[PDB]
Amino acid sequence: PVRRLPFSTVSKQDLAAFERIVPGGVVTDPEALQAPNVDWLRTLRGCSKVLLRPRTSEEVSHILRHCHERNLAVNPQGGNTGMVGGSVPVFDEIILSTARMNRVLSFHSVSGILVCQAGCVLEELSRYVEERDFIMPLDLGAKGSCHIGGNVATNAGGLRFLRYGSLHGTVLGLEVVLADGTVLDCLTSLRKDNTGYDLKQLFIGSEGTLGIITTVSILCPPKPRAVNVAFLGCPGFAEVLQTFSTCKGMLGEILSAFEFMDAVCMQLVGRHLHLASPVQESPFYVLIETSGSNAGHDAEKLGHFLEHALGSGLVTDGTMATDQRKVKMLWALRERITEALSRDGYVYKYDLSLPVERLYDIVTDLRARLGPHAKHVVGYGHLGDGNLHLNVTAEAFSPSLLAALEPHVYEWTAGQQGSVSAEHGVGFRKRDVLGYSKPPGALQLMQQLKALLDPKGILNPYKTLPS
Amino acid sequence: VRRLPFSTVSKQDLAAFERIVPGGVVTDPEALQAPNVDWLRTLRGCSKVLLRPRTSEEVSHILRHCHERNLAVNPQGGNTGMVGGSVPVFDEIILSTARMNRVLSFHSVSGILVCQAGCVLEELSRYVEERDFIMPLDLGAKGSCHIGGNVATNAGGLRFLRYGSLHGTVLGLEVVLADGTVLDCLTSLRKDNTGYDLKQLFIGSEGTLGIITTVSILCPPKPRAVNVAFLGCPGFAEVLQTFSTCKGMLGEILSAFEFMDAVCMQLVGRHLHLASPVQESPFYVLIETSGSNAGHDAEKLGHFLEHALGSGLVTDGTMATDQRKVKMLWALRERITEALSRDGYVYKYDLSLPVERLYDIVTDLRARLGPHAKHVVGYGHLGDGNLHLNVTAEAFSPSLLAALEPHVYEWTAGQQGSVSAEHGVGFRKRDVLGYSKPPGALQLMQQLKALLDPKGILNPYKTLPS
Ligand SMILES: Cc1cc2nc3c(=O)[nH]c(=O)nc-3n(C[C@H](O)[C@H](O)[C@H](O)COP(=O)(O)OP(=O)(O)OC[C@H]3O[C@@H](n4cnc5c(N)ncnc54)[C@H](O)[C@@H]3O)c2cc1C
Ligand SMILES: Cc1cc2nc3c(=O)[nH]c(=O)nc-3n(C[C@H](O)[C@H](O)[C@H](O)COP(=O)(O)OP(=O)(O)OC[C@H]3O[C@@H](n4cnc5c(N)ncnc54)[C@H](O)[C@@H]3O)c2cc1C
Ligand SMILES: O=C(O)CCC(=O)C(=O)O
Ligand SMILES: O=C(O)CCC(=O)C(=O)O
Ligand SMILES: [Zn+2]
Ligand SMILES: [Zn+2]
Repeated sequence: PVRRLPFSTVSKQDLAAFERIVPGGVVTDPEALQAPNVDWLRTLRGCSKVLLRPRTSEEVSHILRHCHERNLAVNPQGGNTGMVGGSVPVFDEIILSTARMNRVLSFHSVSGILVCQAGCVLEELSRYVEERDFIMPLDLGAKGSCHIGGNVATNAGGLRFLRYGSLHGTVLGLEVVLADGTVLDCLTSLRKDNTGYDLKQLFIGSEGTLGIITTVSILCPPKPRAVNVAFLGCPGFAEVLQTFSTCKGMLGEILSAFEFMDAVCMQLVGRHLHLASPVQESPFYVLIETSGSNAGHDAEKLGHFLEHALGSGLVTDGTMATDQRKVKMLWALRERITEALSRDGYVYKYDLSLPVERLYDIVTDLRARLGPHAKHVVGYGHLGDGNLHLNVTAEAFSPSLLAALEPHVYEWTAGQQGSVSAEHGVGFRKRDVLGYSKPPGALQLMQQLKALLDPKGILNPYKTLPS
Repeated sequence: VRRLPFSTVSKQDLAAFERIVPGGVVTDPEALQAPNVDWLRTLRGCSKVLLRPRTSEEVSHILRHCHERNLAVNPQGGNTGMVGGSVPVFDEIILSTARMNRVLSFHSVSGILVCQAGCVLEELSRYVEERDFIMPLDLGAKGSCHIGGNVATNAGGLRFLRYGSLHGTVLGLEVVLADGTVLDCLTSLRKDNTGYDLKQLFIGSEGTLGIITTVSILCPPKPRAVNVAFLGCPGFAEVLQTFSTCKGMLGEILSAFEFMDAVCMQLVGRHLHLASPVQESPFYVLIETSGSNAGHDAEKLGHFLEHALGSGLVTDGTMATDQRKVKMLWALRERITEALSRDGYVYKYDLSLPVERLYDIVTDLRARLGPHAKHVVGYGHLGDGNLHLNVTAEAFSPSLLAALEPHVYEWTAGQQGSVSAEHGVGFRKRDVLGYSKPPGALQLMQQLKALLDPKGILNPYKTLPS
């Protein structure tokens, strides 16, 4: 296994220092530390003995200043919805939670620029801006728990990426506390600014190994006047791909989401969350969302799209909704697959970028390679972006299944020149599989960046660079 | 201001470069004149060596030699940069991407383009448009600028409102570092969270951290319908309401919103002989839309125009969908920078400001500088909060400089604005970044420069403070 690096340990004097620095924000009770020590999948557990909950950036600066002088390792944590073990300690790293850094600083109702603390919950930010007729540029099934700071640190993708793009584009600025407690102010709430190096980009997707994000400035799209959702059954993956092509050709700029899921996903969502399918049983399903300025025009585009899709046999059955309640009901069938999977058993999880034409091949392969040893194998996700969520469920973890899955899935993916972690990131789980997607010189430059910014390595050790 | 202690090019260095890039060592003094002068013709280097590599390996071997020999290197693209970043100050070797102009691949379904850094933007637009795709950026310099230069400066431009930043649209980069090390970040995937997004360091790094040799970029689909409305507005308040209504009524099809003042129109007419298509107005707005259903777009433009004329926001307007008339209208905006440089000496500021007060500095400068300036103009990417502010005089005046600076930079800082929205920093603005960046940021920038290029051979005297 992995060996604990020679960091110091938390003393009573350290506890008293933290009580001085964040009054009422020091949690030491072992039973209270249980939950923050366990990851979302419940397959990794740390042994942290202290949780710190600052309210302000200055408090984070002072905490890290102390940890730097004392050589104490720190595990930043947001919503703890991460999928790659990055969010919980390996040994006894201090858990630094942003839960109480949850204030909105400002919102400009013309530019649509939001500035808020890192621990603001995504769904809550959505409620805040939507009250003002804007939306967040990203959305994901974790919205109820994930923090904007976590989203920036992981460079989260999600359900509207196809329309609004990367956080590398929509984040306008960051305030970041470095490992020695230096406050880096890159919080330029401006749409455009070419005044030197774009330092904030370094912290988007860096997963807390280069600094702790404390404040975010983000560009919020305007709220669409008209939202439509279509939910369609396709008789094969080829028809899914042609449905995508036709969808881009006929809906065009109003397209805001394209998601697929297979028959097994639908069966599991029905079985564990009791959500009935609104279309005839099909081997594949597709959820399409549109967002636009003119209801009538979007309706015409969608109507012609559906007529043509059903006409050429790409879709066997379909349903449409504009009512907010029904739209949300349709979205639940896609959003809650991940929950249903973790209720089905032990989950082997893979998050892959592949050539869209070959996105589902691995699922067929694994269904054949694995026998009755897999309880289920599923594929679903952000097909428009080339992103497959591959999952295998079983009654319990097994070394034999792991040996069948790995390195086979990663070698297949490298064979397709794909990404072994499209959006979820690296963290603890994937730190040793980056060679399938990144050349050695890049990994070395990443290590040099880490050495520059955190020479003591107190921020999220054992992640998210190779050993 | 003062030359750093770099080596000098010897005869043996020339023979080495001839070995590395045979045919690509230009030493003719008359041939070196043009690459030593920046686009504005206000900076002039004294470089005696231009190298024109063809491949990434040639670049790698050149920089390896320059690192061992401590020779300064000035990367150069199309030489359309505006901040003196693209030409030597003293005797840096000019490394041109002019011959690195091949397309390597283009996926006709995903729209992913892989090309060498020296491909000219216009030529790439032609290439991908023949295949029903477009570049995610466009600028008035399209005819000369290289994709490598666009990435190195993080160019914004005329369709930024729709497709956004190169920070979002660039998918991969091959970069050659100061010691010759080839950094491969040339992925062609839309989504890849396998470590740090290293390529981001080089977008906007202006050749001080590495030389971009290959670009992978996501091309948007080519629109079925492009419309342009060129409108005359009777004041800036009405410009702002035209913008607000435009967003409410056009929405997702909007691909451009540019503005210009009256003096700009007069200067393009006077110096470029381009006639106005609408009545004389104090302000002009160019709106472009791009969509997949030409009839829906046309209906949206109709309702928008009818309401804008009806509510008095616009006085006179012309619309165009024919490609020729679209290009005619676009020329009135695209060529303002050229018309300005033909009016005399140009004091050029490129600011990000709150949109609601984007033009206030123009009126302030017109009152502050009475008859001592020839013209003060404001135009540019209003949708993105970016004002191009220019003052022309028949000749440069130290008086007029003292009136403009630091005043303009102080006003911008008072608005928490950017003193270089688009064009970057280069040589001209290296010592005015404090108006937009705090000292800790600039310090970290210097630490990254020191990590990636400890000898400082890549683009000295730029683009960090002295
Ligand atoms: C049901 C479900 C659906 C999901 N859907 C998606 C999806 O569509 N797309 C997608 O990309 N991901 C998705 N995810 C995973 C995604 O990574 C998380 O939902 C989210 O991005 C992490 O936010 P968090 O606040 O929970 O971060 P955490 O799990 O708390 O932490 C994530 C990582 O960032 C670090 N970190 C946390 N806060 C900070 C900070 N302030 N500064 C610096 N580093 C910090 C942590 O150390 C850790 O390494 C999903 C997860 C679930 C459970
Ligand atoms: C008429 C006109 C209109 C313009 N409009 C706009 C506009 O709308 N928006 C906008 O943002 N800019 C605009 N610009 C300026 C813009 O910054 C440049 O035109 C553009 O970025 C391309 O630069 P280039 O190819 O000429 O590079 P160069 O000028 O040759 O170089 C620019 C800088 O980048 C460096 N560099 C160049 N190539 C490389 C490389 N391969 N690797 C590393 N470093 C490199 C150089 O050292 C220098 O510092 C305009 C310019 C003109 C003349
Ligand atoms: O279930 C998974 O593999 C991850 C969840 C996710 O990213 C999604 O639901 O889109
Ligand atoms: O004229 C200027 O200030 C620069 C050119 C430019 O970026 C523009 O024409 O949009
Ligand atoms: Zn996902
Ligand atoms: Zn411009």
